[PDB]
Amino acid sequence: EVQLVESGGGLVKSGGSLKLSCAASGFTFSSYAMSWVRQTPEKRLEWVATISDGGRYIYYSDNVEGRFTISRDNAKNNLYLQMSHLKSEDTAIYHCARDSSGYFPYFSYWGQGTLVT
Amino acid sequence: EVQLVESGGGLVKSGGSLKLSCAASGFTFSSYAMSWVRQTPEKRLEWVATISDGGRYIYYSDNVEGRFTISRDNAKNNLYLQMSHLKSEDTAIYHCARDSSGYFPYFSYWGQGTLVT
Amino acid sequence: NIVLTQSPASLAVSLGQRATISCRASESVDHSGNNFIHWYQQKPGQPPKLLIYLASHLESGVPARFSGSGSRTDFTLTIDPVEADDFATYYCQQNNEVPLTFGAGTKL
Amino acid sequence: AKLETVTLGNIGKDGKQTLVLNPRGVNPTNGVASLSQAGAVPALEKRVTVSVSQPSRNRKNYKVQVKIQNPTACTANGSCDPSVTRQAYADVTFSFTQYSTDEERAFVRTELAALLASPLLIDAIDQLNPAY
Amino acid sequence: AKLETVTLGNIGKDGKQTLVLNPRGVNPTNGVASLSQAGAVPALEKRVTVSVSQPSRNRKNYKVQVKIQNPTACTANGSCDPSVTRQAYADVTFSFTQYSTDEERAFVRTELAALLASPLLIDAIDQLNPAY
Amino acid sequence: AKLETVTLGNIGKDGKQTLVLNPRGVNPTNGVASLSQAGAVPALEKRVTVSVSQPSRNRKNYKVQVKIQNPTACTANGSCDPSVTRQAYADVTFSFTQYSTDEERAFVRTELAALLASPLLIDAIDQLNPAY
Amino acid sequence: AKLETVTLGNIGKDGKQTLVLNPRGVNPTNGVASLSQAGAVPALEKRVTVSVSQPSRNRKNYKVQVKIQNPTACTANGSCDPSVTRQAYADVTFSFTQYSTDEERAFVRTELAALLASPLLIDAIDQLNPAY
Amino acid sequence: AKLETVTLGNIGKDGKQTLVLNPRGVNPTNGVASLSQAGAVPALEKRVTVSVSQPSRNRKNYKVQVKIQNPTACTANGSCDPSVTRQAYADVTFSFTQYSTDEERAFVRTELAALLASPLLIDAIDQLNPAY
Amino acid sequence: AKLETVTLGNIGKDGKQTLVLNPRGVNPTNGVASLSQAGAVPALEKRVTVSVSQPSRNRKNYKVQVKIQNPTACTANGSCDPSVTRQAYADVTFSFTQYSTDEERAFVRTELAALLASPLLIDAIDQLNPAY
Repeated sequence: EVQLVESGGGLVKSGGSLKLSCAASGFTFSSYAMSWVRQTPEKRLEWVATISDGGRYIYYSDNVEGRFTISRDNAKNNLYLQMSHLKSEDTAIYHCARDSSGYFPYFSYWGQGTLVT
Repeated sequence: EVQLVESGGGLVKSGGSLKLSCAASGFTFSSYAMSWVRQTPEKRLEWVATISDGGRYIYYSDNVEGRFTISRDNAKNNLYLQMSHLKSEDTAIYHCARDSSGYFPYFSYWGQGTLVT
Repeated sequence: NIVLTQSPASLAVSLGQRATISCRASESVDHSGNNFIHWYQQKPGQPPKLLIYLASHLESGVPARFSGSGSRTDFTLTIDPVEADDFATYYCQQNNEVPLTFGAGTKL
Repeated sequence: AKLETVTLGNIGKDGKQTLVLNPRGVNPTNGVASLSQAGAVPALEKRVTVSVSQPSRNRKNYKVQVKIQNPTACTANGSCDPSVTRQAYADVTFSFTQYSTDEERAFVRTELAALLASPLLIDAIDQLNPAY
Repeated sequence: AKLETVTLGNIGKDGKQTLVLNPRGVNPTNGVASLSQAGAVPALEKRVTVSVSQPSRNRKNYKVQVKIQNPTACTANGSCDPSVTRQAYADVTFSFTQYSTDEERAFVRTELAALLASPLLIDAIDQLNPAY
Repeated sequence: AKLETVTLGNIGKDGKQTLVLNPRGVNPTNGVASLSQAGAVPALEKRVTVSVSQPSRNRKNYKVQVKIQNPTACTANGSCDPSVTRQAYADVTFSFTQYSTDEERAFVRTELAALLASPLLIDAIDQLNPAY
Repeated sequence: AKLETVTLGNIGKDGKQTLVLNPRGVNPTNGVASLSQAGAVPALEKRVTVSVSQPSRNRKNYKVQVKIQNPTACTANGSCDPSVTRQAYADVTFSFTQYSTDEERAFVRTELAALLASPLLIDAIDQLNPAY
Repeated sequence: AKLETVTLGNIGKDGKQTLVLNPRGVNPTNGVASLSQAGAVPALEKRVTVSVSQPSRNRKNYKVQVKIQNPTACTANGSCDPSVTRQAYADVTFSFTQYSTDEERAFVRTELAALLASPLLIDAIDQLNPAY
Repeated sequence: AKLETVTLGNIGKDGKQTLVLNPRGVNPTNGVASLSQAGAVPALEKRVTVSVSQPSRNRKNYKVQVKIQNPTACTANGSCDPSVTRQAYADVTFSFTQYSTDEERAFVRTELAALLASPLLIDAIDQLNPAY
C-alpha cells in the first residue's frame, strides 16, 4: 500500500530553519513526482512545491519561492523540504502528497503531516 | 561561397561616363540573372536594371532608361554598367545583386558596392 | 509604381520585448495564392541580407526568431525577444511589378 | 507501475493540446497493458499499448515495446455515422541486456524524448523531408 | 532538413547531462542519415540514424524510422584500447498515409515525446517492471 | 545548380497565374532532385523532379530528365476530405553525347521552350487536335 | 491545327537566332506530323515531330508527344558531302485523361515552357551539372 | 559534407591559377562522389572523385580514396572534334583503423599536404628526378 | 634530388607541429628512397618513402609513388617494450606519359596539395564524413 510517513515539526520561532521528510514506501518512489501541500489552522488547503521524477523540474508557489527549497533522494526514498526565514504565517500541517500521472498533479495519495509553528 | 566584388567608382563631374564591373565567383554565372541596386546617401534603396540569363531580356527603371546600359560577359564572369550624362542625383553605392530563381527577382545575394558621385 | 510606406519611421525596444514593423502596399500584391513581399536587414557597415522571402518563408541563414504574415495590403514582421544582433534597419520590397519599388526602412 | 490515467499535456504542432488516456486493463495472454481514450465507439479511440518481455530461452534480452494508434474519422455522402479512414501508427522497441545498469536504460529513454523535439526530427515527421 | 550538429540538453535520469552529435553524412545505398558522438574513436561511440521512405509499388504509405544505439566501454587490464561489452537499442518507426495532414503527424510525435516522461514508461523502461 | 524556390510566372491559358515550388531535397539512391508546392497533405501537391545521369559503361550518353505531376482534387457525396481524381503528367528526356558543345545543348533547351508557345502546339495540347 | 510554317524566334543561348520550319506532311502509318529546317538537304536537317493519340482498349487516356532531333555536320577533307557526327534529342510526352479540362492541360504546357528558362534547368541542361 | 562548388586557388606551377569544380552527384552503387570542372566538350574535363567507406558498427578499416585525372586536347587535322592525347593521373588512398583518433588522421593529411610543397617532391614529380 | 633532412613545419591538426625526417638510403633493388624520423626504439618511427621510375629511352609511363605510415605506441603491462597498436597509412601514386610537360605535372601536384587543405577533404578524412 502507498504510505507516506512524515517527520520534523515542532515549535520554532520566526527567522529559523527546518527540514522535513517523507518515508514513501509501497511503490517505486523514483518514478513519480512529489509535492508538499499545507493546511492552515484556519482550515484551508494551499500548495507549496512540486518536484519532478529525477528532481529536474521544480515548481514553487509565490509565498514559498524566495525562501524554501525542495529536494529528494531516490536511493533512500526520502522527500525533503528545507525551510528558512519563517515569516509567521506558515503554521500548517504540511502533508506529503504523491503526484498523479500527468502534466500538473491532482494529488492521488496523501499523508498525516507534521505540525509546525 | 557566392561573392560579388565590384570595381569602378570615384569622383566624376556631371555629364561624364563610367563603367562598373562585378567579379561574380562561387557559382555558375551564366545561369542566373543579374541586377544593379543603388543606395542613395539619404539611406534609401532603389533599383537600376536587370539583365537575364543570356543577356536577352533587359529591364530598366524610369530614371535610368534614357542614359544607362547594362551588359554581361558569360566567359569572363563580369557584369557591367555603362553610365552617361550623370545628372547630379546618382551618387549611390551601386550594389551588385544575384537574382533569385524566378520571374521577377528578390535579390538573394549582394555585394559591397562602389561609391560614385 | 507600387509605393510601399513604412508605418513607423524609427522604433526602439529593450532586449526582452517583441518588435513589430509593418509595410503598407499601394496595390494588391498577392497574385494567385502567394504574396510577393520580401524583408531585408542592413547593418550600417554591411550590404543588406535577406530575411523573409514571399512574406512567410525564412532564408536558410536566418536564426528563426523572425516571422511574417499579411494579405494584399499590410505585411508585418514580429521578432520574439530581440537579441543583440537584431538592432539594424529593415527594408521591404515589392516583386509583383516591373519597376520593383522598395521601402523607406526603419531603424532600431 | 500501476495503470492509472496518463494525462499528457503540451501536445501538438503549436503545443496547447492535451490528451487523457483511461486504462483498459492488462491482457494476460501476452502481458500487454492498454490505455485508451474516452470514446463510446471502440473504433474511434486513440489507444496506447506497452509491454516489457522477460528474456526467455530464445531471445536473451529484455524488450520494452510501446505502440500508439491514432485514427481519424469522417462521414461520407449518404452515410450517417462516422467511419474510420486513416491510421497513424507508432512503434518503439527498446532492447537491453542482463548486465545493463538503470542509468544506461534511463539515458536511452531521455535521449529519445529529446530527439523528438529537435529541428532535425520535427522536419522529417511533420513535413516528411529526409535529412539532406 | 539539414544535417547540422545536435545538442541534446537535459538528458539522463537526473537531467543535467548533454549529448552532442555531429553529422556523419547520408548513405547512398539506403538514404539513411547518420550522427555520432562529438569526440570518440569510431566503433566506440553513440550512434543515431534516421531515414524517411516514400510510397512505392510495395507500400502505399510513408515511413519515418529513427534508430539509436549506444555501447559501453570496458577498459580491460593488459590492453590499451577498450572493448564493447553490450549495446542498448531503441528503434522508433512511424507510419503515415499519403492523405495525413501536418497536425496529425505532429500529434503523434509530441504524444510520444510526452509519454516517455510518464510514470507508466519511466518504470517500464529504466526499472523493467511491467504495468499492472 | 542549387535547390532554391523556382517561382514561375505567366502560366495558364490566359497567362496571369503563378506557381511557387519549394525544394524537397535530393534523393541519394538515384540522384533525383525534387521541387514541390506548399500543401500540407502530400497527395495534393504539384511536384517537379529533375535528374541528369552520367554516362555509365552501358548507356554512353548524358541524359537530362524532367518530370511534372499535377493532381486535381474534389470531394464526393458522403465524404469529408478531398481525394485525388486525376493526374496530368509530363515527361521530358534530353540526350547528348560526350563531344557536344554547350551551344548545341542550349539550342535544344530554347527550341523546346519556343515550340510550346507556338500555335501548332497550343492546339494539340489545349484542344487535343492532331496536326492536320 | 494546320501544318503551316513555323518561325521560332529568340532561340539559342544568346537569344538572337531563328529556326524556320516547313511542314513535311503527316504519316499514314502512325499519324505523326513532321517538320524540317527551311533549306538543307534531306538527312542533314533539324527535325521536329508531333503526334496525338486517343484512348483505345489498351490505354484509357490521351497522349501528346513532341520529339525533336538536330544533327551536327562535319565537312571532312576529301569529301564533297558532309557527314553527321552526333545527334541531340529531346522527346516530350504528355498524358491527360478524358475528363481533364482545358485549363488543366494548358497549365502543364505553360509550366514546362516557363520551367526550361529557370536556373535549375539552365544549369542542368547546357552545363550538365546536377542539382544539389 | 554536402557537395558544394570548390574553388582551388593559387594552384599550378607558378601558383597563380584556379580550378573551379562543380559537383556531379553520388554514384549509388559504390558511393563515389564526383566533382568536375565546367569546361565544354565533357569528354575533356578536369575530374576529381572522392570515396569514403561508410560508418558501420562492425567495420575494421576505414579507407579514403581520392582520384584526379586531367586530359589534354588535340585538334587533329581532318576531324571536327578534339581528342585526348594523354591523361595525368593521381591516386591518393588513406587507411585507418576503428580505434584511430582525429589528430592521428589529421596529422597524416597535413603531412602529405606539406610533402607536396617540399622541395623533395616538387623535384621528384615536376622534373622526374629520383631521390638518391 | 639528393636526399637531405626535411623539416615539415606547421603540420598537424591545429597546424603547430613539426616533423623532422632524416634520410635512410636508397634500396638498391627497386630504387625506393626512404626517410625516417629521429625517434628512439626504431620499431616505432614516422616513415616516408618515395619511388620514381628511372629515365629510360623506351619508357612509356613515368610513375611516382609516395608512402607514409605512422605507428602508435602502447606500453602494455607485463612487457618492457612498447608495441604497435595500429598504423596510419597514406599511398600517393602519380602516373604520367612520356610526352607530358612540366606544367601538366606541376598542376596535378599543386591540385592534390590544395584539395587536402580544402574543407571537402579536411572533413572526409579527419571526421570520416562521406561526401553526398
